[PDB]
Amino acid sequence: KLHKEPATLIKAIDGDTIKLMYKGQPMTFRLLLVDTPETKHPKKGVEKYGPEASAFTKKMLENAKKLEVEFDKGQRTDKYGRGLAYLYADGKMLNEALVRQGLAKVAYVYKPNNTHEQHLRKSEAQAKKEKLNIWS
Repeated sequence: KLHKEPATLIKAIDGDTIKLMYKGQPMTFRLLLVDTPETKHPKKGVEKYGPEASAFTKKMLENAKKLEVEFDKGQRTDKYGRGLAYLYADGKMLNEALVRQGLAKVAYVYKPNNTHEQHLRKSEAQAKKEKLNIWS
């Protein structure tokens, strides 16, 4: 089964890409199953809710007592060398929190890295129903 391991924040780059110390080395992590709006985007600069998502992630991680990374059952890195993972702050999944707040949408899903897909789509369906942020 999936398992959580400890990590240490280095810097949040934006809503869904975070630099962490993992196993003694700085690594960039990309959150599994979610896409936050871009703040860096080549074509457009900041997408709507980009800055909001980015500060949500930054605040949640910076104020955490403990951070943990959870790899899924498929590829653990993407072609850019980023770790692919679920991030937890004090036991709360960042990926879900963003979706639940309408600050991210559920990604394109690549089996078999899709263990928590059902749960996040249920939180996305609730954020839409509530018309939050991106769903506003």
